[PDB]
Amino acid sequence: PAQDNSRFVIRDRNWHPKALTPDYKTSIARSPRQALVSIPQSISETTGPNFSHLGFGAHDHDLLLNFNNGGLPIGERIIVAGRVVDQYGKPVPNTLVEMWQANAGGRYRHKNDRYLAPLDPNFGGVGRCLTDSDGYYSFRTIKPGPYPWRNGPNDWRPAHIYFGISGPSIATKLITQLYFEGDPLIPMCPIVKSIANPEAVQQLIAKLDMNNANPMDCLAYRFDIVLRGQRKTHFENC
Amino acid sequence: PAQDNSRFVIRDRNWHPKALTPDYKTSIARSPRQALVSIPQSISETTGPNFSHLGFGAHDHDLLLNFNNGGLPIGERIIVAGRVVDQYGKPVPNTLVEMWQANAGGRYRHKNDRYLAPLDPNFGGVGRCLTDSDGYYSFRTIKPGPYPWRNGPNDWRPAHIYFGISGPSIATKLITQLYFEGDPLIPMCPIVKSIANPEAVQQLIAKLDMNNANPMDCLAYRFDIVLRGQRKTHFENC
Amino acid sequence: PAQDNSRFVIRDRNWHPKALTPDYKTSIARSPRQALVSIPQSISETTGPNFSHLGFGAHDHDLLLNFNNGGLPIGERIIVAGRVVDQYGKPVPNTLVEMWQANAGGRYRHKNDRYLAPLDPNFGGVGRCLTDSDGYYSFRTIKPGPYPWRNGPNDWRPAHIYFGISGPSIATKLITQLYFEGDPLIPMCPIVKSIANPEAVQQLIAKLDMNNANPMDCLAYRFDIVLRGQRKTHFENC
Amino acid sequence: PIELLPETPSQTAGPYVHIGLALEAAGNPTRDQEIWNRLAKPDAPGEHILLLGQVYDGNGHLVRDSFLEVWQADANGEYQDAYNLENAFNSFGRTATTFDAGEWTLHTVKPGVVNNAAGVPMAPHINISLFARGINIHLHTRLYFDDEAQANAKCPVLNLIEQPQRRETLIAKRCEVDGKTAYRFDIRIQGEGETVFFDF
Amino acid sequence: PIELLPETPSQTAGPYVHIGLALEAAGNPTRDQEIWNRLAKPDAPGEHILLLGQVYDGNGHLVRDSFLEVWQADANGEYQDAYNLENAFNSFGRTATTFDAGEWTLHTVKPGVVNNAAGVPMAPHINISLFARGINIHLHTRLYFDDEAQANAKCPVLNLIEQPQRRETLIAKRCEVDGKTAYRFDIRIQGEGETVFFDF
Amino acid sequence: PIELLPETPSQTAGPYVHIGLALEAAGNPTRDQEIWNRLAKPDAPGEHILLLGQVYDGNGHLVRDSFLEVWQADANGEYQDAYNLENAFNSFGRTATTFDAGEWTLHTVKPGVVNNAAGVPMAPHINISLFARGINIHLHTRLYFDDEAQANAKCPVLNLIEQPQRRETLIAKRCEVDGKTAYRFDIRIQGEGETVFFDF
Amino acid sequence: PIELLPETPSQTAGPYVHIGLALEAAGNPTRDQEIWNRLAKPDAPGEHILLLGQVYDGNGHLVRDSFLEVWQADANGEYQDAYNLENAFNSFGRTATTFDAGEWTLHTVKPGVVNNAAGVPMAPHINISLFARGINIHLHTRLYFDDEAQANAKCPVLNLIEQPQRRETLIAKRCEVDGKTAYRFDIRIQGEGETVFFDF
Ligand SMILES: [Cl-]
Ligand SMILES: [Fe+3]
Ligand SMILES: [Fe+3]
Ligand SMILES: [Fe+3]
Ligand SMILES: [Fe+3]
Repeated sequence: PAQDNSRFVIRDRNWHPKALTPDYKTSIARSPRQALVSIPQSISETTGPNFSHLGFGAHDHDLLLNFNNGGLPIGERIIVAGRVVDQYGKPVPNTLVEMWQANAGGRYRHKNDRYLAPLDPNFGGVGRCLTDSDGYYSFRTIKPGPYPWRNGPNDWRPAHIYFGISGPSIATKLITQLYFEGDPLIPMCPIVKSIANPEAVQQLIAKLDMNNANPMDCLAYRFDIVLRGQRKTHFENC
Repeated sequence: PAQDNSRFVIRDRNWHPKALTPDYKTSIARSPRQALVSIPQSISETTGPNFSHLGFGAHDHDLLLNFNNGGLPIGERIIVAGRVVDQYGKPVPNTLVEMWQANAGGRYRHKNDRYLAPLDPNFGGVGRCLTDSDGYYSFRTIKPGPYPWRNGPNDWRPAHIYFGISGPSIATKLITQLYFEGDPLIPMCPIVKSIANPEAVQQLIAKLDMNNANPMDCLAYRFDIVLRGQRKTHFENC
Repeated sequence: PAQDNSRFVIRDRNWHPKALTPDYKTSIARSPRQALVSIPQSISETTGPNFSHLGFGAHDHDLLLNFNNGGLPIGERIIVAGRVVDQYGKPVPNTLVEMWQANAGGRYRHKNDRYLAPLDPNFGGVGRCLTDSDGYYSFRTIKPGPYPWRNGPNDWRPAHIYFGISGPSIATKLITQLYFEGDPLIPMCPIVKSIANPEAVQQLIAKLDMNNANPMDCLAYRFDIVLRGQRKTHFENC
Repeated sequence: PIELLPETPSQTAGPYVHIGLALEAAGNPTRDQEIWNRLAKPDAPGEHILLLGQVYDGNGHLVRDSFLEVWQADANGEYQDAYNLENAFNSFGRTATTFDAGEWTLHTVKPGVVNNAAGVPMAPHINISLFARGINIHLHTRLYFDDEAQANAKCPVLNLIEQPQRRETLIAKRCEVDGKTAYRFDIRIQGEGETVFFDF
Repeated sequence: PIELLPETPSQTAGPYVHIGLALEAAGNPTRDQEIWNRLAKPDAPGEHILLLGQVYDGNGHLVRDSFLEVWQADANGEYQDAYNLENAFNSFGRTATTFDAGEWTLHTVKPGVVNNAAGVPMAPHINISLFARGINIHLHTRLYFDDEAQANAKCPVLNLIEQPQRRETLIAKRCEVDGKTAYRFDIRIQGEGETVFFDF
Repeated sequence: PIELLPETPSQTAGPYVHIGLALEAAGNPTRDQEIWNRLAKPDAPGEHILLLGQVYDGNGHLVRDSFLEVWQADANGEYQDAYNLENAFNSFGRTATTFDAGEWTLHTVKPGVVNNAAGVPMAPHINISLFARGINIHLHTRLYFDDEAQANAKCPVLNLIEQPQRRETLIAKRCEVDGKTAYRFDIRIQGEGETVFFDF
Repeated sequence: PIELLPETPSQTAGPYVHIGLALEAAGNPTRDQEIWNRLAKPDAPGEHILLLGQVYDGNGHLVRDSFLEVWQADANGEYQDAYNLENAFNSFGRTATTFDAGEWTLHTVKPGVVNNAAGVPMAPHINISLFARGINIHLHTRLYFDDEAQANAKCPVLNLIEQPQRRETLIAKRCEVDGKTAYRFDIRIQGEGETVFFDF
């Protein structure tokens, strides 16, 4: 079974977005009004699932092939790759990275999305990957389009891909959104701006990575992910 | 008896900390949600107690001797001294300055403090002094230690001494906290940060004062306190 | 037995303090007036003791428990931790780090210290640790207080802990003093100022390390130590 | 514009305020003279009364660590500022709520009427300043009395509160504690029935 | 002070979280292996229980787009991190609220007692992380059991919640559903009855 | 040019060095194992000798707070680096001068000859590092023996000292302490007869 | 930290200090009242003594341009600050070394015992400040008496001088000059026998 042998650097909740960020209208009614209650790390918080033996399909990381209905999806072919490390710079190997996104026109494959940009019959927008022994992941996909949403009267999400990362414990688990280098919608977005610190916003922006591109084939973007620093316990209960 | 013969400069409540400072968690439920109601100064507000006739004990200002149980307290011997003036620079003589603090390890002599840093059998942590005819006060004490508190999961108060000052009226009365020059915990503290203006924070930092030290004996820190400016009434009821 | 298989980068004796630093009065009569004589590295200088087989006690690195006379010491509970590397950035594993200090009030447990700040019956002020396989050490202690000394008529040492580090050879062995981030006494101290280069002084200042603290328990400071760079011999006697 | 020296900024009095300002309430030994909650010796002129109350946060929960300072006229409408434990009456006092005693008390006399600066009578009142953990700058209020309805309705300070409903939060309720005249003044810092707080 | 690399900042999981993390709940095709809401197969040791709940916003309205992750000890009080769909028991699972099904469900066993880092037993609990559109960083809570009153009273985690009335928000209510033991654990993100959320 | 990480700068060991590095000399309780001044057990090979000396400042006054570390070959010219209190011989040791004992002592064997890096024999020597209050960076020297005159005259290290008169400062004088073979090595930090100090 | 106005920096008194501060010694006309070297008139209480000395530089050569100021208690151990040429005793005086007279003299009484700030008696002493060309800031010393050996041994000021051999530099030597009690106090600014100088 799992053991309590590590501790994780406390989160900076002024680096992350706060709960109540009223320009993002849905946060107004979905933000707790009482303070969070701090509790000490125990085995409950410092352990979590290891997905090394979850059985992945051959195309689970390849969105150009994992919704194949007779053709390739339309849109900008890209590799999205990066490394998962902790705050001490230690790689996080054999960790679950899940991702999902809209298609090239900003349309999601969900019944609730009624945006008039059409679905792509060869695109589903869902991927997963276990990081390798050195902490690296990669997906192949098409670059998602921006799309409008019912926040302010002319609000548009920048192109983005959702990421979920498990990491070593339930204390490290994170969901975030990846944005794309140069996108002029980024500074305008009330969801991006839920993050108060401009330097934190920069950490969510994937950089064009020509070095990792397949010439005559696909471009590539790099998105590294940093999870809470993990250390050994020291001088506890003595 | 007291008379109404003066007026006090209105407080700048953007210089003081605001009521609701949610990073300091206890403030969330203990801050009024209605606006303060402004009222004009009358005799009720422009008078207050004078403590010239309160009987002080010989050691009331000397925390190295006022809790004597067989020895000296352990810790950094310091004088804390300064001047109380108003905003016009006028000294505030014969005014009550009260102070209290934790011991060298950050432990308070109160039943509710269960921090594992031990009590000091020769330290109580309480002092009082009436300013002299020129507005000056002084205490002798040990430098308090920082200590952890149940705010965020790894929050620590910088070393501090609480001060209460009466001044000429109930309109001038103030409680604040003195912090110490160079303490790296100051910029991190949500209670310090209840004060929005960085310059206001600097007014709470006592400076090392070598000129006032007793060589081979104790260091000294200087903490000057500024109360609301007092003026005569003019052109009222005409 | 030991062999001569390495060479050590020559010391920069303008980075270290010079011998004669007259503001530090004792140095005047204890500094050689003749030049040091340079000699080439031989087995005598490039070897030294390794302490892997020295028997350490369970509490040798824990000053909160290694002088236990019925209670905990009074004062600021801290971890002091860091890494020993050489100038090439290589960790120095299995190396002896020794440390000693005054108590929370600046009083040393030695007959010659007659400062009026009291001894702490539960504090001895001595520790030792062998670096781990990655070069890391750690101690648990209380933060020492500053104290006056008979140099100039009002001179005070900043809070400090003495460190001795063996390293791979007698050529690398070093004693230094660790000071604490933000201490306003540091720029005033003639012993600190024996070091001419301000950047060299900064290398002796331990940084507050919240990431390594035990919440609700003890703070932490980080002090990394750099020993002379070690290289293989090359092109000698040919 | 003319800018004076800035006032020293306020900070919370914190959870251990009692060790410095309410020694007996802190369960610690007292000094020879302490500033506390008995404003009137039994021989003081006027109607001797007990004041008591509880302090609530925005969740309706008791504040069990508050510290209160009061300032009131004597029965003759005089502010007695020369503080002295030997005085028949002191216009100033202190009280607290604690883990053991969640309800503060003060022993005093009913204050006489004083005029505002324009010469208009104010209804009988006690000026109160409230300090506690979670309170960054102390809160000012006034305690008026429910058996002074005529005076209260004409008070130039009460009439600065725009809503009649909010004026009611400042009116203490006459009752009896162990058969003696008392007035209860509960304070609600936040939310439903929030007590009026002043700036001056 | 020492500043490490900053953590990647959180963002909301958004309205379509189910397409990526709850495929069946999204009404979309599943892959061969999915992480879902059956932590225990029929044969697993321990007391088999159904858990269910609804999630409410600050206006008391149902949240129909939530995603929940749970982490719990086995019946013997041991966390099982080796996630495998062949296991009779996994300590981790996922569930969701959707437009078609506003009430999430989990099929599990009651967790055994686990000690805190100081060696003090915690009452039986399930760790929960809550994600949804409008939630910028996920909310942590614990589900405890109303038939563990004695253990709950002594839980060192529950006892860090200052107010008794707030501790009650973490206690799931036992019932029967089709003759099988069940507990309801409703979550109120904001306002009256607001669920306690943790930081660690 | 290539600039590496700078070395941590030295500071004086200070007046209380003994509390950290010479516990018995400090008059404080010792730990189970201490690094001290008896390099050789009685069964160690070679000629057993006492070394002793006093340390003088530039005014000719005793240094009564010095701390010395020594490093020498065993009698077979081998450096024994695996420090262990159970060893017959340790190449490393420590000694001190104190207020009570102004003269340091070391119990060892006469070191055998070792070659320099060019293969040239060095005369028998003990490497010494001297620490104290007033000494900002420790001083390196070597102790050679007056009964090894032929070897000393050919030592490639001694021959790097330009003046014969200064070479003499490194030659310890054979004597007898309580009838046993000893060598005295006095150190003069500054001035007349200043001891040669090395850099390497 | 707190930084006050800096003190005006010292400079050397230069070669012509006597024209401004020792007019008679300068060979120049005096004013009606001068501050000079007769601290005691014949009738003053106490033991009348002549003090004399020479001042030497670091090459052992006479300093023939020195200016000295002295401050001492009366025979009863009290400092007399009200300087007046009509007084039988003044605690302050001046003297000098010149080209014509290389040996300074003072006519005074032996000072009484004065306690330090801790209440510990200091041995009889005269405070001296020494000025001259080449001296950038004046040198402070004390003249004690060789016939006060018991008091000197216990003086808390003398005992701050670490070395016994340096304490001897402050002890003036009793003699007779024309049948009158005298003491010689020579000062050596630098080198062998260098006089102890104080900072306070
Ligand atoms: Cl790498
Ligand atoms: Fe506080
Ligand atoms: Fe979204
Ligand atoms: Fe030192
Ligand atoms: Fe000149």
